[PDB]
Amino acid sequence: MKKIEAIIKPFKLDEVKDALVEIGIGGMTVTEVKGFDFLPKVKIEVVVRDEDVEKVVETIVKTAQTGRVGDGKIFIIPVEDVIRIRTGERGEQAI
Amino acid sequence: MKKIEAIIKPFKLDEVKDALVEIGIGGMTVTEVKGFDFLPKVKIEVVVRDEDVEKVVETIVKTAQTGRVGDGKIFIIPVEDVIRIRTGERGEQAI
Amino acid sequence: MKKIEAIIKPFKLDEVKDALVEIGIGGMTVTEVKGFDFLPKVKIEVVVRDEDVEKVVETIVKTAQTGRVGDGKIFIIPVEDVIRIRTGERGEQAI
Ligand SMILES: Nc1ncnc2c1ncn2[C@@H]1O[C@H](COP(=O)(O)OP(=O)(O)OP(=O)(O)O)[C@@H](O)[C@H]1O
Ligand SMILES: Nc1ncnc2c1ncn2[C@@H]1O[C@H](COP(=O)(O)OP(=O)(O)OP(=O)(O)O)[C@@H](O)[C@H]1O
Ligand SMILES: Nc1ncnc2c1ncn2[C@@H]1O[C@H](COP(=O)(O)OP(=O)(O)OP(=O)(O)O)[C@@H](O)[C@H]1O
Ligand SMILES: [Cl-]
Repeated sequence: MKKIEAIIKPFKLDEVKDALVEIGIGGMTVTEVKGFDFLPKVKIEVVVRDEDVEKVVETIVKTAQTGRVGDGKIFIIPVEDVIRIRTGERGEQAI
Repeated sequence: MKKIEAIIKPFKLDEVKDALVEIGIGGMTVTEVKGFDFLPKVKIEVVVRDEDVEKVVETIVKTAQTGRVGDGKIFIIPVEDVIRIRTGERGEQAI
Repeated sequence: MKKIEAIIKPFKLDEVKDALVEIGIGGMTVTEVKGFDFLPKVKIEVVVRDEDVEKVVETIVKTAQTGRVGDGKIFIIPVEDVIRIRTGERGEQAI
C-alpha cells in the first residue's frame, strides 16, 4: 500500500476529486495548506494498493495540470499498514 | 520508529487524546482536515517506538469507534529518524 | 529522496523559511496545526535528495531552537517517488 500526497492549486480540487472517484478511489483526506511568499494550496492524501498507484498519479497529473508554474507535486510514501476504525479491518480489507 | 496517522470524527478528539496520554504518549500533532461531499475530520499524528505501535492503534480504534460509517482510518508510516529541536537529541532519545 | 516534516513554533516560520531558501530549498508546504492543552504550531514539509537531508535538519534545528520546551520535532520519512505536476518530471528531475 502507498500514500499518495499531492499538493495542488485550490481551484483544481473539485475536478481532481471527481476524477479520482471516477477511477474508483474510495476515500481521500484534504488539508488547506500554503506553499511555494506563500500561496494557498490544497493537499490531498489518498492511500491505495500498490497496483493502483500509477493510475492515481496519472489521473492527478492530467487533471491538476495547467502548464503554469505552481501546479504542484505528488509524493509517493510507503504505508506499512492501514486499519479501518469502524471495524478493525486491516490492509487489503481496510482500503 | 513509526508515524501513526489517524483520521477521526472531530468530536472524538478529546477522548482519543486522553486515552493516548493515559497509555503514555508524550506528543501529538492535530490538523483540521476534511474527507470522505467533504465532512470535517481531525487528523492526529503520533510518532512512536516500533514496540508501541500496536497499543496505540488499538487505543485509537477502541476510543474513536462508533460503529457508524465515517469513523476513519489509521495509517502506519515508517519514520527513519526523529530529531528533538530543543536539544538535538535523535531517535530513541527524541521520542 | 526523503520528506522532512518539522513541527515548529509559529513565530519561527519566517526565519526557518529564509534559512531553508538560503541553503537552496526549492519548495515547502506549510500547515497550521496544534500540538503538545493544544498550542498552535506550524508544520513544514520539504522533500529533498538523500544527500541534502542532514543539512536541512541542521538548518531547521539551529534556526527553530529557542532552548525552551515546545520547540518541536523533525521526522524523516522515506519518499519512493516525486512527480512534478506541470511537466510529469519525476525523481531527481522533480525536486
Ligand atoms: N520540495 C518540496 N517539498 C515540499 N513541498 C513542495 C516541494 N515542492 C513543491 N512543494 C509543494 O508543491 C506546491 C506547488 O509547487 P510547484 O507547482 O511550484 O512545483 P515546482 O517545482 O515549482 O514545479 P512548477 O515549475 O510547475 O512550479 C508548493 O507550493 C509546495 O506547497
Ligand atoms: N483511502 C484513503 N485515503 C486517504 N484518506 C482516507 C482514505 N480512506 C479514508 N480516509 C480518511 O478517513 C476519513 C474517514 O473515512 P471512513 O470512516 O468513511 O473510512 P471507511 O473506509 O468509509 O470505513 P467506514 O465504513 O467505517 O466509513 C475519510 O473521510 C478520509 O478523511
Ligand atoms: N511523538 C510525537 N508525535 C507526533 N507529534 C509530536 C511528537 N512529539 C512532538 N510532536 C509535535 O511537536 C510539537 C512540539 O513538541 P516539543 O517541542 O514539546 O517536543 P518535546 O519532546 O516536548 O521536546 P522539548 O523538551 O523541547 O519540548 C508538539 O506540540 C507536537 O505538535
Ligand atoms: Cl507522511
